[PDB]
Amino acid sequence: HHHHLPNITILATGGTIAGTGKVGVENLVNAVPQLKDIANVKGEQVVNIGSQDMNDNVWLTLAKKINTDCDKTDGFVITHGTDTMEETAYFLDLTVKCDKPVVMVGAMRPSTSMSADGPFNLYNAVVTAADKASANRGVLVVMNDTVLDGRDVTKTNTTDVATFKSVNYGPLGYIHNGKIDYQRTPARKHTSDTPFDVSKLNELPKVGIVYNYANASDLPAKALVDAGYDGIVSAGVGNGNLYKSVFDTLATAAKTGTAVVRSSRVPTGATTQDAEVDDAKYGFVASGTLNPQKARVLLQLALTQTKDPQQIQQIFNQY
Amino acid sequence: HHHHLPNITILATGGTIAGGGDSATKSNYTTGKVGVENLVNAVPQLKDIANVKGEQVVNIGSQDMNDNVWLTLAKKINTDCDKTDGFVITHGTDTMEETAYFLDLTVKCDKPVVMVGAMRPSTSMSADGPFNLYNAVVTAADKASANRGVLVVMNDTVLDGRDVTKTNTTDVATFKSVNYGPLGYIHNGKIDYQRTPARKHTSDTPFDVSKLNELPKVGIVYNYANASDLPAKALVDAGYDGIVSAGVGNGNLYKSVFDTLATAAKTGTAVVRSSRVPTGATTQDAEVDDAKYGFVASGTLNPQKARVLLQLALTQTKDPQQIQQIFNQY
Amino acid sequence: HHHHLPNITILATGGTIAGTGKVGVENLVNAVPQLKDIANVKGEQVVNIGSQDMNDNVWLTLAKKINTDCDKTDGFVITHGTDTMEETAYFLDLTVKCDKPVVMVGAMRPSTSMSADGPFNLYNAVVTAADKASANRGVLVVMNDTVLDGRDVTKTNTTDVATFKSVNYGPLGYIHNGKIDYQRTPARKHTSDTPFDVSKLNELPKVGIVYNYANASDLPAKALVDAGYDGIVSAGVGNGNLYKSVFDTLATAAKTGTAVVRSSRVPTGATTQDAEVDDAKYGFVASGTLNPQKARVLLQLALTQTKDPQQIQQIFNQY
Amino acid sequence: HHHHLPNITILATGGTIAGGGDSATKSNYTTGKVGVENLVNAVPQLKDIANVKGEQVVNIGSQDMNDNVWLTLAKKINTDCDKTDGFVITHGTDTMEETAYFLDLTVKCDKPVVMVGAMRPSTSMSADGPFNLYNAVVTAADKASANRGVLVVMNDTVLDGRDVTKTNTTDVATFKSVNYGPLGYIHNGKIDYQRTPARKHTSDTPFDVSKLNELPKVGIVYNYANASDLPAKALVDAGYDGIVSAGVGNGNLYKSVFDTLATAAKTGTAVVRSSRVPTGATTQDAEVDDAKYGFVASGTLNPQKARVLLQLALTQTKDPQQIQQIFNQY
Ligand SMILES: N[C@@H](CC(=O)O)C(=O)O
Ligand SMILES: N[C@@H](CC(=O)O)C(=O)O
Ligand SMILES: N[C@@H](CC(=O)O)C(=O)O
Ligand SMILES: N[C@@H](CC(=O)O)C(=O)O
Repeated sequence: HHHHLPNITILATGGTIAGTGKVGVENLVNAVPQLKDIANVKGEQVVNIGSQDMNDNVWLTLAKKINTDCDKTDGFVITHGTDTMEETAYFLDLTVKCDKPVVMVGAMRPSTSMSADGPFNLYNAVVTAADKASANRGVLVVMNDTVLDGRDVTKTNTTDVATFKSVNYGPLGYIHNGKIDYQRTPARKHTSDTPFDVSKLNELPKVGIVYNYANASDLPAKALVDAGYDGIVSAGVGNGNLYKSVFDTLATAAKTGTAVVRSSRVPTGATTQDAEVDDAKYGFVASGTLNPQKARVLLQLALTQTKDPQQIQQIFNQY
Repeated sequence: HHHHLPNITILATGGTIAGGGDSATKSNYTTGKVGVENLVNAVPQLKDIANVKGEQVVNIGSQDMNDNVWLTLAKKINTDCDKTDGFVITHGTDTMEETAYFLDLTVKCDKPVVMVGAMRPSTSMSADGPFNLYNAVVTAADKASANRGVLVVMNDTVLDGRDVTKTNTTDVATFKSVNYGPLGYIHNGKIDYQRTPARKHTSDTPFDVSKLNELPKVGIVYNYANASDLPAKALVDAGYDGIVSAGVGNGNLYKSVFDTLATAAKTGTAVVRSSRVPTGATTQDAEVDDAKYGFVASGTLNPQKARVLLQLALTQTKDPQQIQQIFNQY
Repeated sequence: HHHHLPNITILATGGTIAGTGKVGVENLVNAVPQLKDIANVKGEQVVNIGSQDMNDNVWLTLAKKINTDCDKTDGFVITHGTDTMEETAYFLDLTVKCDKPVVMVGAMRPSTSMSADGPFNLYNAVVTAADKASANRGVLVVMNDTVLDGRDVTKTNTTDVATFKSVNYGPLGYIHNGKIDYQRTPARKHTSDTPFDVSKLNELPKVGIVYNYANASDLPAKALVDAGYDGIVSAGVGNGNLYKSVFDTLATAAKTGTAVVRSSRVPTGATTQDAEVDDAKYGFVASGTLNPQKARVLLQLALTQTKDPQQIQQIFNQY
Repeated sequence: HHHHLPNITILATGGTIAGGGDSATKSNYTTGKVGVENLVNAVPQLKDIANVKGEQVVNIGSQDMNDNVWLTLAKKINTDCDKTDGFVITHGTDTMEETAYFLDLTVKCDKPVVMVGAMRPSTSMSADGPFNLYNAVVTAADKASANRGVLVVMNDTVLDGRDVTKTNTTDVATFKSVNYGPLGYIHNGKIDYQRTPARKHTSDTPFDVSKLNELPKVGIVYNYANASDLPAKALVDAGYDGIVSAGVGNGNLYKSVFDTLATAAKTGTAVVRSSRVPTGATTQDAEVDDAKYGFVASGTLNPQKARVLLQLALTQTKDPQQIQQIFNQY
């Protein structure tokens, strides 16, 4: 018998954890020599960008690489910027078909700063990826000693190391002394339980986001309609409500080939049916607890399958 | 000596507080439907605490709030300040945080101005509106409420108009001052105030809307992965005075949005970096060199709040350094 | 065919929802005539008390009554004071063997007050008890349009209608328009998956709680030891830490027949092993995310099975 | 003209900030082990911002904090006020909220007094202590910090000593002012203060500990279902000066605890109702008739904080009406 440690692959994309997006994956790994106590780590550099410039091409690269490399490794850690980690995490949650752990991690302070968070965050992300109990929970985010599901996780504060929270349904488990006590798992369908298959796609449907506020301009929504966008997500006020002129434009869009999802600029809670807006009349879809950027992720993937608003609403009710 | 109650004026604007549906249990309803009289008569205890007069200013959902209603309200409060002891504004919850900050910067009346709404319509089981209205009147009637700026009173809490925001789509407890906390809590019709806002408000600002017929055009663009530049270009093509960016993280911009706004700022469009992230400041001295591009950092002002201050800044100046000073003081 | 509504039993115990503990169950039910749209409701008055005077005898009555009456009804709602609802809920979570919904509800404002919360809270508690998806999730608390598990739920604010929160792991689902979208279920073992069986017990082991703070007196802990308590839970400072003189007394207690659990006065997070206290040396048990009052519930039930600290720690790791 | 840095004195008391373990990754450690010099030298940037002098007052876990250390610290700060520009107190996190409020009521020095600790030991990977100490020194050096009472600086946040509390057992972000919010946030070594505490602190209180050798004996009892009266009776039998009840909900007491404390209050023991509930006030005019029993309602003071004010109240008075007035003003 020989004691064996799991093989973990780090897929590096950039971020302040490498600051954004300057230091290579080898350098990050070598800065945390205690990783050798818990895993055999191999690093690959996918891209080296600020996540404020994350895009559809990188999402598709990452999903295809994890799906292709699933059988070569025991788990994955993705180093990423914090700004759009919540978007990438949910894209991968819906398109990764590997049910081995896939864990995303970043840092709110650069590697050079006093009390930098990145080293311990990376250690705990590898702990999570190495834990057999992490499998079959979907794509995870590990930040500030917490395991968060890719669907609900969001950046709640501009600078706090403790910014990442699952604001509607809470975390899956807490990490202490290199161990996780998992008390929850996401009930929405993820990974191999979704129909989304991006293995042959080179691009995704065009989906844009418009913001609502007092005296809102309809010019952004008209610009997306004039460009023939596939979908528009509204960052509505309150329970997904729309300023009158935005409502007029989106009502046109939904009857003229553009899928419309009502989400909310409000940071917690669902955008529901059965409140002030008759979604069925207008052909709109209610986003539930998906915030605008997350609702975009699912609307792009829905539009790979269907343009029918009723079928899109059912997708928004299952994933 | 005889006890006299304060005179409180209710300026009604609509909202779910004035909403109705056909069932106490079904969620479906129409906002901004019931008049101010019906609201007042649903709270018979109000006569214990004030002499209430109701005026219907408009009756709309606050999803359709607009600059004209803002100007009407500021001018009415500043005109009528000497006729009453305090004001309550019944309003929708969806943009209450915007109206409250606009009034906090433009009201010159030293008397309490309190905004209130309801997350459940007037027809619903356990409707929140009646007690919210009672507590708003308590707050407007309390002499300790004066000189604290425009207030929002929701769920037994007195919140400053600058920091207060709607945090949850459905919860009666939605309104929170997420960066600096509430000013006071209300129990049994009494307030223990432990805080007051330090940023300049009301008669300490230079903003005077008494003779304005309209406000500068300021739009908001969202940032996210693969963000389109088409919204930003549409506001620039229309000659907008200002654009507020709902940035990712600490006010960061997707590169194609950054490019459009950098070009606009060079032509004289005012550009404020705010954040889609619901708490925390958009700072200077992070990843964007504001001075180089002619941008302004919003600090703790979220995108819709930063729009309010940017519109008022543009009544005074187009210079980015002067607008940043405004964003550091109000 | 005939459309049939579920049979729901309301077991009334008191509370402000009946204000505390003055109005009878019939009166509460008749104040919400819309209950007839969703259930056939029958009410029984178990006791009529302020939950600040909740006690072991009422817990045992309730567990035996639900276990006995399980086959007569489709679901249970328990009307209760808010002050110790979190304790009763977790006791029932560990001792109820009915896997039909068991839902606890209260009110923060009395029935007579402006904008009283009780009516809609009771409506939503019956919605929850009538929903087939509520089964097999353990004992639930329904407050402020939210379904909360009995283990994690706690009262977070002295007066707020929104006081009840599952502060470590979040809620199970949100209620809108008489429907629940459940996204979570508790992983700790509950109800028919626990060994605790109170069917023949007339009393529970004596377990008391001591508080830690600067310059803490050891007199409370000595008083419980001198009375021969079966167990003591410490409301420790920080990560379950003990003031020196309290530590001295509890170290004695644990070697002299008294089970000692370290919990925390801190409102969120676990009291862990492997920090400053060598639990194994002293024979102490770490409470994890169980706050002092919840740790008391599980320590009483553990002491029905075992007095061995290692077996008590395993119970604290599974339930 | 030449730039001069402020003189800041670090009074070290121990804590996890001074803790050590034998591994950077294992959780096991010992508190209050490393001396103040080693802490200062772990933050080489401190010379950019202050002239730092360290004094080791004690080296203990704050789980073993006590009245003697409180009196030492208050007397030392009040004696040494003219020798320095500001103070930082390195301390354990577990009872930092208690020490901070005691100093907030007894320090008469008008200069900044800032408390700081660390949730991870000095030996741990990504230890929080170094940047926390840097930010504490920033806060103590900032002239805008003065006259705000005793402060706690943790996780880039400036918190008032009255409202601040430890909310989480393990998280670096644990310290929050859960009722009224923080005073300011720290970014790039700068603070934007937007709040100051209204309750009277420091030179505005009557509490003078300059000649005290000890403090009144005040104990804390917990309430829960089937609560034993044995803890309350043990403090009464020992002749305690005061007892604080960690009540259920809005300061309610299990009947047998209520009975013991009602009898004690009649003999002259001071009794404060607080709450085990982590946010919100323990109010008057709820289910307990305080006036009838001779009890005092703690308001937003949690049990350990209410103990601090009760000990100091008992240095001035034993009258329950005067103690309630103290609980309404400080
Ligand atoms: N802008 C950086 C921020 C971070 O990683 O903390 C990024 O998202 O790449
Ligand atoms: N849409 C409504 C929502 C509410 O008031 O709660 C409004 O803002 O007018
Ligand atoms: N003291 C009451 C409080 C409430 O129910 O809100 C009780 O627990 O019975
Ligand atoms: N027990 C330690 C915990 C810490 O400082 O974080 C102390 O309070 O001294």
